[PDB]
Amino acid sequence: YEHVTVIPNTVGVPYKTLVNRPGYSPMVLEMELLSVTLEPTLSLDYITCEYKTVIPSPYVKCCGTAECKDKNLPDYSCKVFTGVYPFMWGGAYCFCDAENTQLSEAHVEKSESCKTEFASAYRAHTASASAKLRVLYQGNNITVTAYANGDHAVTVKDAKFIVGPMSSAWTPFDNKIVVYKGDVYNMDYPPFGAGRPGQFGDIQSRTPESKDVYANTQLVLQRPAAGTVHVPYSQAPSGFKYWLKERGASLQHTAPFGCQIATNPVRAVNCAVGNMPISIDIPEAAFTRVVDAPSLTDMSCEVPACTHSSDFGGVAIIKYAASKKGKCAVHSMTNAVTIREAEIEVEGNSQLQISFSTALASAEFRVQVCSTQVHCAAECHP
Amino acid sequence: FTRVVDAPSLTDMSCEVPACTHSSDFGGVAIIKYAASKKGKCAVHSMT
Amino acid sequence: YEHVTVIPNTVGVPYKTLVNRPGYSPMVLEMELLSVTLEPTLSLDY
Amino acid sequence: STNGTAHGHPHEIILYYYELYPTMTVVIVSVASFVLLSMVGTAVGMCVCARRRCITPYELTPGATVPFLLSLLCCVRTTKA
Amino acid sequence: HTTLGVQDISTTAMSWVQKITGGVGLIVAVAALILIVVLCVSFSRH
Repeated sequence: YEHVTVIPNTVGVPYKTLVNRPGYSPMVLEMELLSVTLEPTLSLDYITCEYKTVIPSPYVKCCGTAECKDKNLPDYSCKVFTGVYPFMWGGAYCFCDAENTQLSEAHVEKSESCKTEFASAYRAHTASASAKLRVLYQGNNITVTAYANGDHAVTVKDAKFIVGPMSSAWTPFDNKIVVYKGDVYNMDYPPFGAGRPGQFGDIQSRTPESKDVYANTQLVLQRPAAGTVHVPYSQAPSGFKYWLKERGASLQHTAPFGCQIATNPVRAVNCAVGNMPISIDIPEAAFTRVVDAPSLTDMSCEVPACTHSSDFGGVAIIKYAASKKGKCAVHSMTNAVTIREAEIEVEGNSQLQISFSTALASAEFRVQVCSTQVHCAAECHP
Repeated sequence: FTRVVDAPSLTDMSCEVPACTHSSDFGGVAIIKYAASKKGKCAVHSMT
Repeated sequence: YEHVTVIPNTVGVPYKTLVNRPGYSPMVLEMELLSVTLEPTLSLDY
Repeated sequence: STNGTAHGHPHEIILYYYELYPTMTVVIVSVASFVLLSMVGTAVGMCVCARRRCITPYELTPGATVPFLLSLLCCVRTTKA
Repeated sequence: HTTLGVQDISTTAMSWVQKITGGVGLIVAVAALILIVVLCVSFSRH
C-alpha cells in the first residue's frame, strides 16, 4: 500500500502520519528530517593565494652596459640603470668611476604558502537535493537517505521510499562561488587573466599544481640608492591577504532560511525552505485486517493537563472498550493537534495515556485509536 | 506547583453544616462529600 | 508564577490566600503579620 | 500568542485589516457607501411614490383626510385645515 | 488557504446580518409596485 504525505522542509521536527489502508488497522508513522543537503556541481576556474616577488641578485656590470631581454615570466620587469657606483664593506665593487650599469630584474610566481593558504574560484550549477529521514517503523527507528527529486527509490525493511520533488528549487549559492578552507562566499570573481592589482585574483593559477600563473601586481622596478646594492621596487600588496580581511561574513552566517554551510564537498545543509512530499510503499507485512485488529467502542476523552507550545505540552486520557487484545494506531484527525504516540497496546475495558502538541488555547480534536474516533476537549494554557 | 493531572479531579460535590457558631475562632463545622478521580492532596480554600 | 494579594495591616491575624495558576492544582497559603516596624531616622539635637 | 476567539460583532472584524493584505477595508467601506446610496435612492423613490398616491386626491373636495390615517405619514399631517 | 477574494466573517453572527439584507430594498421595490397598482385601480375607477 502506497502512503503519500507532505511535510514542511524543517529539520529536527518529528511529524506523525496516519496510514489508513481500507480493511486494515490504522498505522501511525513518525517521520523526522535529520538533514537536507543541497550539493552543487562545481567546476574549478582557478585558485588564488599570496604571490611571491622573485628577485635574484642584481647584475652589476662593472665598466660596461648590461642588456635587458624579454623573458616569458608573469609580471616580468627588467631595467638597466646607468651611472651606478655601488659599495661593499671593503670599498667600491667596480674599478670604473663612470660607465657602470645595474640590471635589475624581477618576476611574480606562486608563494611557498599556495599549497596551504589558498582560495578556490568555482562555477556552481544545478544542485542535487538529498535528504536523510528518520522513520519510526514497527517500533524501530529506520534511516532513509535519498535524493529529493521524486525518482530515487530507496528500500529499507521492504518499505519503498520516494522523497520529493522539493517544492522550492532555491539555493544559497550563486553561479560563481569562492571557497576558503571551511568557508564559502558568493562572489562574482574576476575571470582568469582579468585579475586586478591589490585585489582578489592579482595572481591566478588554473590548478594548484600549475607551473605557469597569471600575474597583475603593478610591479615597477626603481633606481637603486647611491652606492647601494639592492633591488628597490613598487608593487600593489597581496590581493589574497587583502581579500582575507575584506571578505566579510561567509554564507554560513549570511544565508537565508537558516542554511548551514559545509565544505569537502561544498554543500548547503538544513535550509528551511518550502515543503517535502514523501511516498512510502508499505509492504503487506505491516498491514493487518480490520477483522484481525481489535474493535473499539464506548470511547471517552479527558484532558487533565495542557500547555499550548512547540513541544508535547498536552496530556490526554482515553477510556475504551476493546473486543480483543492487540496493537492500535493512534492518530489526530485534526491538523492543528499532533500526537507523540504512533501505536499503543489495547485490552478490554481499560484506559490509554497520550501526549499531544497544539498552538490553540481551546483545542477541540478527534483521536482515531484503531478504526474508532473519540472527541477530545482541551483548554490549553500559555 | 503540582499539575491538575498529577493531582485529583473532583465531581459530585455536596456540603452539609451540622454545627455553626459565628465567632472570632473556627466555630463552624462543614462535611463535604466528593468523587475523586485518583488519590492525592487537594488544597482547601474559601471563595467567599 | 506571581501571586498578588492585599491583607489588612493587623498583626496576629492568619489570612488564607488561594493561589490559582492555570492548569495547576490550587495552592492555599496562610500568611500572618508577626510585626510591623516603623523606625524613623533620628538626628540628635541635644 | 492568542486564546481569544474571532470577532463579535464588528470589532475584531477591523482587526483582520492587519492580516491578509493592504486592500480590504477601504473597498468594504465603498461597498457600504453604495449600499447607503441604494437605501437613500429607495427612500427618495418611496417619497415620490407616496406623492403619486396622494395625487388624485390632491385637487379638492371631501375624501381624506379619511384614508389619511391610517395614512403613510402624509397623507397627513396634510388634510386640514 | 484556498481561493481569492479574502473570505473572513461568521456562521450564526454572519447569518444575523445577512438575513437583514436582501430585505429592505426588495420591500420598498415591492411597495412601490403595489402603489402603482393601486394608482392604476384609481385611474380605472375614474
